Amino acid sequence: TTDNTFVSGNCDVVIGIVNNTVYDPLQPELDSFKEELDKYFKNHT
Amino acid sequence: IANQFNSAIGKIQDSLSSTASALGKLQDVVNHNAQALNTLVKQLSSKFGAISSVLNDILSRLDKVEAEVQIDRLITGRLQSLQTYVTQQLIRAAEIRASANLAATKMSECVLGQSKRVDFCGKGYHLMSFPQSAPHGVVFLHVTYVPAQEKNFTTAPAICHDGKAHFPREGVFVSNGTHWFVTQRNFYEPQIITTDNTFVSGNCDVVIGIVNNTVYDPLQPELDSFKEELDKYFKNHT
Amino acid sequence: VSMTKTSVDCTMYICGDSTECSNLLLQYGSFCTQLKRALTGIAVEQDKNTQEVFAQVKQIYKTPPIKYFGGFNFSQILPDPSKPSKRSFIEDLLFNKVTLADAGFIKDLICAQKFNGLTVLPPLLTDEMIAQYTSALLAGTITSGWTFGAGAALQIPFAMQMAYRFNGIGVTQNVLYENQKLIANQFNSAIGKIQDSLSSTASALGKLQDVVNHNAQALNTLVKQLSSKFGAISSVLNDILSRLDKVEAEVQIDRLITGRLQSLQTYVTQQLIRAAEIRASANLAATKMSECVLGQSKRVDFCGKGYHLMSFPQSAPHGVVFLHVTY
Amino acid sequence: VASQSIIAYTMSLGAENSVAYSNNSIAIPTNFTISVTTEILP
Ligand SMILES: *[C@@H]1O[C@H](CO)[C@@H](O[C@@H]2O[C@H](CO)[C@@H](O[C@H]3O[C@H](CO)[C@@H](O)[C@H](O)[C@@H]3O)[C@H](O)[C@H]2NC(C)=O)[C@H](O)[C@H]1NC(C)=O
Ligand SMILES: *[C@@H]1O[C@H](CO)[C@@H](O[C@@H]2O[C@H](CO)[C@@H](O[C@H]3O[C@H](CO)[C@@H](O)[C@H](O)[C@@H]3O)[C@H](O)[C@H]2NC(C)=O)[C@H](O)[C@H]1NC(C)=O
Ligand SMILES: *[C@@H]1O[C@H](CO)[C@@H](O[C@@H]2O[C@H](CO)[C@@H](O[C@H]3O[C@H](CO)[C@@H](O)[C@H](O)[C@@H]3O)[C@H](O)[C@H]2NC(C)=O)[C@H](O)[C@H]1NC(C)=O
Ligand SMILES: *[C@@H]1O[C@H](CO)[C@@H](O[C@@H]2O[C@H](CO)[C@@H](O[C@H]3O[C@H](CO)[C@@H](O)[C@H](O)[C@@H]3O)[C@H](O)[C@H]2NC(C)=O)[C@H](O)[C@H]1NC(C)=O
Ligand SMILES: *[C@@H]1O[C@H](CO)[C@@H](O[C@@H]2O[C@H](CO)[C@@H](O[C@H]3O[C@H](CO)[C@@H](O)[C@H](O)[C@@H]3O)[C@H](O)[C@H]2NC(C)=O)[C@H](O)[C@H]1NC(C)=O
Ligand SMILES: *[C@@H]1O[C@H](CO)[C@@H](O[C@@H]2O[C@H](CO)[C@@H](O[C@H]3O[C@H](CO)[C@@H](O)[C@H](O)[C@@H]3O)[C@H](O)[C@H]2NC(C)=O)[C@H](O)[C@H]1NC(C)=O
Ligand SMILES: *[C@@H]1O[C@H](CO[C@@H]2O[C@@H](C)[C@@H](O)[C@@H](O)[C@@H]2O)[C@@H](O[C@@H]2O[C@H](CO)[C@@H](O)[C@H](O)[C@H]2NC(C)=O)[C@H](O)[C@H]1NC(C)=O
Ligand SMILES: *[C@@H]1O[C@H](CO)[C@@H](O)[C@H](O)[C@H]1NC(C)=O
Ligand SMILES: *[C@@H]1O[C@H](CO)[C@@H](O)[C@H](O)[C@H]1NC(C)=O
Ligand SMILES: *[C@@H]1O[C@H](CO)[C@@H](O)[C@H](O)[C@H]1NC(C)=O
Repeated sequence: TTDNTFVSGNCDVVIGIVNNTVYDPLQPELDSFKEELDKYFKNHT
Repeated sequence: IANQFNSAIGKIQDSLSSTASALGKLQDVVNHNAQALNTLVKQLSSKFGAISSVLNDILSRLDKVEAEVQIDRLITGRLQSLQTYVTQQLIRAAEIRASANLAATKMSECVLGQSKRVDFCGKGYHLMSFPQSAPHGVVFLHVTYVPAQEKNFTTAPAICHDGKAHFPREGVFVSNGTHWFVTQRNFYEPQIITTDNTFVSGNCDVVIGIVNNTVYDPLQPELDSFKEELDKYFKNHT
Repeated sequence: VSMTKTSVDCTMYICGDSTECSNLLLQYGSFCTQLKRALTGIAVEQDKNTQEVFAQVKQIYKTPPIKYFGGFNFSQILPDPSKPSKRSFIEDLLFNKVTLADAGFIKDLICAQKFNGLTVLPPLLTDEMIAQYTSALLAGTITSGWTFGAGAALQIPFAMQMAYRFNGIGVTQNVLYENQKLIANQFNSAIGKIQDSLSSTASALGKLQDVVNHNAQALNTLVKQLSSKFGAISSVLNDILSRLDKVEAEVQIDRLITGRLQSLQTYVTQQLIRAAEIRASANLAATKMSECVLGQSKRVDFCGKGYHLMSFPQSAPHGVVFLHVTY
Repeated sequence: VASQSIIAYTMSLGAENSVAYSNNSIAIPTNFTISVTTEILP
């Protein structure tokens, strides 16, 4: 996650860096708040 | 960091190829044991008041009764010479042990570990050490991070924002003269002051030398972006 | 940290102005070179112990003309520039509390020791040079924290240095800033009690006085041993030579040579044993200098009782005093 | 002309330095040196 890790620089200076996804605990809340937001827009129509 | 280390190991060879006096602490042990045995052989030429040093000459010239009082003069002196040598060697054995107990402690704490003890594992912040055997001893090649190329910054113990006072979770506050950052304490690496790099306590009056600067929330922007996402959908709904 | 350097000589101690005994003494061989070498090996080591305790800094650091350090009042441990001997206030106490039998400078029991060839040698570093090393260690500590041990001396404000220390003992730095004035007053009133403790307490420098007294007692005992007969008719050498014939007089002197040479081997063995416990203490003091002055220690009780924050060195005759500061 | 002889002197303890201390001044290292050093023990 973004809370297990800290960011620094970009992926070209570090020898042996590997590509993996890093999770953001904020997305779930935002993603859910966005389906909830859509449902309100549809329901309003 | 690798090139520095490789260049520094280069200088160890150059130093050890250029002089003998570097290993003086090990040579001195050979020299003190050798001298002391040479002195103890020399001390056989002493008479201690006998008619001769050479024991057989007494047994050639004299006869048992008046020979005994000469041989006894040499026994008394030579036994004292041994009792001196054994005392000096016991006092040296204690000095060498204290050094072996230190070297075993350096082996355990500087080779098998990493040391927080200042100046124990070389002159710097201790990374690691490599043992190397020598005649009658050990050499440690101590590897240390030494900080370099410092520059002056203005600093503050705390940052004031919303009447709340902030302090670094790790690091120190610094300014170039116009902007304020958090940096780690041992290497200049500035970052924007945020609620992730700092913690709040109290309010902006109890602390001497507090400075006013903004503290950024990484949350606000994405929350405001979602608000422009929300709004755009309301506009479109009209 | 060190003891008095001494030197002696068989030529004078065993028989002053006595060629006849000087010729009898040659029959005993190398012992006098061993004794002289052994005492020289102790004497060179006292400089080494002093240099390993105090000469840990490479530069003589100095405090700025403005002596404000977050409200912490170092004025009684920093040097007094009005004095000829530039020590601190507390260092002055230490020099007056431990008396020195002999300084060993150009020329009482001090005289009579010398009369019999026993000499006291001066230390390499003067008490001014020890005050300069100590005030450099202290100026580095109060203006740059531990950083001058690791590399260049890097400045930091003293209250921010004390905040780093608080973090080292596991107290969050916000606490220090909230109680700064309290913490400074606690420290300033604690330094106020060091002076009264040292001034009022007769036995406080006991471990330094004891070393001075054992050096004085060992030379007094050695010079007293010249009056012993050791089974001879007299302890006075020209008395023997006047009253007895060459054959008899020689053996009487021999007894005196054998006895006196025993008094020297005893003194030099006692000195070689006493030198080993001083070195052990000097190595401990050099470790305490590196780990309590040039750093902050996680080692329990090594830098005084409590959680260690910082320590300040102060020189004393033949030693070092550490003022350990603890939470 | 110059020639060699035995000089005697009061020994220097180290170079003079005055630390640039201030109420709100900090020095921070912008780089490092890795240093390798011998220690020799009997
Ligand atoms: C980790 O992921 C990186 C991003 O996907 C990836 O970098 C990508 O590498 C490829 C191949 O080197 C590049 O592909 C392009 O290469 C040149 C342009 O430089 C073009 O001629 C090619 O046709 C192709 O378009 C990507 O541009 C590059 N992407 C980025 C963002 O750098 C790494 O290779 C991945 N690492 C591993 C170990 O899988
Ligand atoms: C102290 O450090 C500051 C941070 O690096 C620095 O401010 C930065 O200055 C640069 C210009 O050299 C700005 O760069 C911007 O320049 C134009 C201005 O509109 C933009 O269009 C560019 O896209 C670019 O963003 C930085 O934005 C600016 N940083 C901040 C946070 O404003 C100071 O100049 C330094 N001060 C001293 C005395 O050295
Ligand atoms: C950091 O910012 C603080 C607020 O942004 C600021 O506090 C402000 O200080 C001024 C002056 O002390 C106050 O102004 C009041 O002063 C008297 C009454 O005491 C009146 O003459 C004025 O008209 C006004 O009422 C502000 O009220 C005060 N603001 C707050 C929110 O407390 C600090 O002074 C700033 N610190 C630095 C170093 O710039
Ligand atoms: C740091 O502590 C110092 C000692 O605790 C203190 O120095 C002391 O200051 C007081 C008041 O100035 C002196 O008291 C004398 O004051 C005048 C000076 O002539 C006399 O007329 C008085 O009768 C009284 O004797 C102390 O003598 C003096 N102590 C010493 C050892 O000099 C400093 O002021 C403190 N520093 C700070 C910044 O607070
Ligand atoms: C933590 O301990 C502190 C002492 O180590 C203590 O500070 C002490 O507070 C008392 C009063 O609370 C002060 O007593 C004096 O206060 C005024 C003078 O301003 C007088 O009216 C009183 O009669 C008395 O003389 C002490 O002087 C003060 N001690 C110090 C060294 O500052 C804190 O209060 C304690 N904190 C907590 C939370 O308990
Ligand atoms: C941190 O300190 C490093 C040295 O300890 C330094 O690396 C050194 O950089 C210089 C140039 O800045 C190099 O010198 C060579 O540079 C080029 C070749 O790249 C030539 O034009 C020069 O004439 C010279 O040959 C050193 O070789 C190099 N040292 C090492 C060990 O690599 C870093 O640059 C410093 N970092 C910062 C951020 O200042
Ligand atoms: C840090 O700065 C001090 C001097 O203070 C500076 O004053 C201005 C010039 C400006 O740069 C401010 O930001 C600083 O606070 C330096 O100390 C001086 O060094 C020069 C040599 O360059 C010397 O001639 C002066 O005598 C010094 N003055 C004092 C009071 O010590 C110091 O060197 C700077 N630190 C570094 C690492 O460069
Ligand atoms: C859904 O629409 C109704 C009107 O049909 C409205 O009263 C209600 O508040 C809306 N609620 C939600 C969950 O969108
Ligand atoms: C507006 O809302 C409709 C659904 O009612 C959606 O299909 C369309 O993409 C929206 N347009 C924009 C610009 O968001
Ligand atoms: C720092 O501030 C204190 C308190 O105002 C002041 O006494 C002191 O002189 C200041 N120090 C410097 C170096 O300006």
